[PDB]
Amino acid sequence: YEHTAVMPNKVGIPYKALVERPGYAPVHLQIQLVNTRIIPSTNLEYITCKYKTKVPSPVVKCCGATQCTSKPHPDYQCQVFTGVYPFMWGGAYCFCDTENTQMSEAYVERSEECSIDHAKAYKVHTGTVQAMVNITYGSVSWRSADVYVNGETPAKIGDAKLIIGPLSSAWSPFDNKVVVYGHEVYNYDFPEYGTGKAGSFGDLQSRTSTSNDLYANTNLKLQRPQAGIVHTPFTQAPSGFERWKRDKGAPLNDVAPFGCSIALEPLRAENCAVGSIPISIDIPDAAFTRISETPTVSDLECKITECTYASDFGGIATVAYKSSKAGNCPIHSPSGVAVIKENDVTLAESGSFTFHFSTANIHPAFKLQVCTSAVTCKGDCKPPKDHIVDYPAQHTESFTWSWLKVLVGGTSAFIVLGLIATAVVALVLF
Amino acid sequence: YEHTAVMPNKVGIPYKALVERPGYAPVHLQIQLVNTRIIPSTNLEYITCKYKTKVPSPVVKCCGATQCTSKPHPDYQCQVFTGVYPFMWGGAYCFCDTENTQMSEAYVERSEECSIDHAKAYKVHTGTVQAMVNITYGSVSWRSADVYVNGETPAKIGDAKLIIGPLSSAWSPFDNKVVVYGHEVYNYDFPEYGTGKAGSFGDLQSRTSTSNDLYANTNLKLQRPQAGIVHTPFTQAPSGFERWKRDKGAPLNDVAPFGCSIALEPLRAENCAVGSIPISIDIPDAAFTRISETPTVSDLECKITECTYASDFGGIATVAYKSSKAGNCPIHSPSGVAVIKENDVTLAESGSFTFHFSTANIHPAFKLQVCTSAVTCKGDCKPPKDHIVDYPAQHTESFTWSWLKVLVGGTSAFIVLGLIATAVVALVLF
Amino acid sequence: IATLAPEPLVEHKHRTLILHLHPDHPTLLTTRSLGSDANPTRQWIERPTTVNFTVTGEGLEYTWGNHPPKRVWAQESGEGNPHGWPHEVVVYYYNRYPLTTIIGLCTCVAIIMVSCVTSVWLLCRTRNLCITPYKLAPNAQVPILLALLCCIKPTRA
Repeated sequence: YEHTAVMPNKVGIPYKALVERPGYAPVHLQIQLVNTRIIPSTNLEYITCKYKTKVPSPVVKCCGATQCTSKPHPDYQCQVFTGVYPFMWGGAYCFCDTENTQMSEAYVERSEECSIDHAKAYKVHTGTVQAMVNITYGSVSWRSADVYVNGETPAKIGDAKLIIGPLSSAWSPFDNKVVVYGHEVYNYDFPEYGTGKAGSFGDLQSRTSTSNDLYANTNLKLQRPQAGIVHTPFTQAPSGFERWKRDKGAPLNDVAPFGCSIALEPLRAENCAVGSIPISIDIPDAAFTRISETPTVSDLECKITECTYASDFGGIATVAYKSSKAGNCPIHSPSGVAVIKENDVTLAESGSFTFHFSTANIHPAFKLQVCTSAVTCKGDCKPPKDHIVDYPAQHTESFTWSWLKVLVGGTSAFIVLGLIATAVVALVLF
Repeated sequence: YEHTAVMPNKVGIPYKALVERPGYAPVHLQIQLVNTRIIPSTNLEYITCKYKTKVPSPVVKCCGATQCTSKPHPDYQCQVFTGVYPFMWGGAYCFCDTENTQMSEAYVERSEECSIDHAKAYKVHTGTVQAMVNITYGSVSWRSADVYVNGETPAKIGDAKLIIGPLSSAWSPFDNKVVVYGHEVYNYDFPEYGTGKAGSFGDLQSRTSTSNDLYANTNLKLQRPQAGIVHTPFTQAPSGFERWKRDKGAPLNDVAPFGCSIALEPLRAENCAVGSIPISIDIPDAAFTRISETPTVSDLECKITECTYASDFGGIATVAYKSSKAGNCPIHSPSGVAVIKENDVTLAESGSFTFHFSTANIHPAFKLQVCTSAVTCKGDCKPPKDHIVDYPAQHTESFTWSWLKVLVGGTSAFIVLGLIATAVVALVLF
Repeated sequence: IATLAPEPLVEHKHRTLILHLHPDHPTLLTTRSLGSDANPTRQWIERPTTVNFTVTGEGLEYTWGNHPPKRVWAQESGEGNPHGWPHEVVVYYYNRYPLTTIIGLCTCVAIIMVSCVTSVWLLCRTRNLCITPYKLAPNAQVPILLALLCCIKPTRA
């Protein structure tokens, strides 16, 4: 009875399959993939952030040169300068006039915001998707367990053992290269650690926040201070983290395909509704009811009464239940045409009880399996009026004849008329 | 002069290319990819290790039953038992004889060795390969820097800026699924967390060492103690970590392809010699020597004297150097036929200096570029005798005519003789 | 303590959200057509603007500023295919499938033109025949002309 089932990946709606174990009473499923959080395999490549030109205070030798050295600070820009007369609180102070030397030095350093307000690159691989699958199973009525997708993992939370996937729809909405910012995730071809052109994204490139080493292509170019005054012209591109916040691109939780949401959390991409998942469960046999205890319902009748050709469970149908005992009776349409709100219907001795459903074909010819008794609930449905609210329960759109059957049979009849005109020429011929 | 160069991935041998900057004196390379450590993207999926059936001490109620409950310990096996008479230091002690009840309970727990002696699964993606590339460059003569492969990363360590890869040979010797043990790495299709059949690998499956939760399919089945004595029959498969240490498979550092070594360290696969790497460097122009300062060497002559048709630098060739000035002269064979031990040769005023090399073609017709002066060092080589030591410097094997030139020209001559017999029939015909 | 833009005016159309919209300040609106075809949109809106969004069958979402993201079922609204007329009510089926019916009809128009010309040849050839055996003898006493009745006029016999 290990109920294999292909199953559409779509988050917020149950999938009430039916256990057809030969021998005991069937049991309904209610498989609602409440989440599809993904968590691909990734690597923190480098944080970036806006620089801070935290200038070390320049040297001023008063009469003669002070050669600078290339200190190992990140982007340690330093340039000696002469020809000053530095006004500092008493007019100038160095008594020479050209031998007055000024050595400006400036290096790049992570902002204090780099710790907290910082973009974040990644090389993103595929990893392994997850879900907090609720099943309000059978008569168990509850399990809300976190599972995987890899097609040999069980999760014995509750009483049932369930194996999921692997899904066929391997679209990781994340690209290979991704930038991340607070919550807005950008599938951006970040240049790399160690390279980013100044002004462009990643002018500062630190491996992490702690990492004292980094790459600071900021094009930091010191210029000489003006007219004999102490200061430090640092001519620099404002960061490619400054832009990338107001000339950026839009976020993947606002531009992704196939229906995903995002978090700066384990880097999941929630609720990506795409494709199917081959899911298979091993129910506890104790949860089964033996077949000789549920009422046999046959010699019944089913009919719609007001079928709504729609998403919300607007379709209804009375069923002339013809029971043997009285009790519960799990229900399901093995055809995917009709999706039913009720998993189970209570029964007195051969009464009648309407259920709710939703379909997509004007003439819903769907079987209904009322606890081992099939029936066609044939009929016709009506379109609604009021379509602006969240997502459907129908999810069964397919091909849905009033000018096709005798039309194309009539279309054929012209060319069918041919070879009974031709080869009757052969008879008139002989 | 940004010297692009395709470059074979092979670890322990320099690649002495030549900078042909138009205008100034050329400069040799010496690019030795001292390492090819890989570090793919990975995920710790679960540690496993051998269990320890750390039995909690059973209950013994003396007259009547003690119902057990399913405590949440991993694989908490517990089974009530009656019909005992437990001999404990005074003969039996419970005065009944069948109402004597014994409740055995046993759960699975990580060994103390699990912390330290433990296999370790992984889902392994591709990541990004590295190298401590030495270049004893030009006259710089040194830089031993750690680099990347992604084809926009520089590493300005030393004075040169160098961009490597991406390599074309994407064979990650790691498979997708890998088990790891101490140092021996196994590219094993580990079943999964949460599933591993008892006895098989991963009977115990803990996410990490700290993780109190785990999956323990050990088939732990308690049996009743014998003949009224206190003890706890625990019937259990010895671990799939016990086996997997003496009925295992061999390690990837002993079965991999294309030449790799391994470490339980960042999970690198060192020194994987396969394919080529498109490497490109931006030299410091200061390191260049202008062309008008190196001696012009033309009007020279080159000849082998004892060419060794081999791997070690056994090939030699005097060169009748015909210089203008006297000094150094970088050398290289732009053809890959010949690999030369000397990057640079000193020159007096038009002397002669032999160098060493190695080739693979019996008739080495390789150009030699002695600081802007080409020359063919044509000749013939001799096979060696003594081939059992580590790896070569030649690495240039290709197609290497004594019965092919006039042979196949003679082979053709038969069929060339055809259409000058035929169509001369046309003349005799007219 | 942070921003919020005035609520939108939701207006229904057939698989289409008209949205008369009227912010306080420049608001970045954006959406995600949840098909694997994303087809997103971005535009800062400071000037009040009636906009439009071709919503698909499966859904769209809608982000009026940092106001939370909305979501929308737009299945049909063009009334499917009831039927009491000959064909002008089939527009309902066209208005639900204005990609496959344009080609699916032209397919249906094509095959009848196929079935036309094949019927032309396999009638007119077979009407050219069954008179060539008959209208070449020209007496030809056979009153089973009553099988073509497109090549006509016997000789009273």
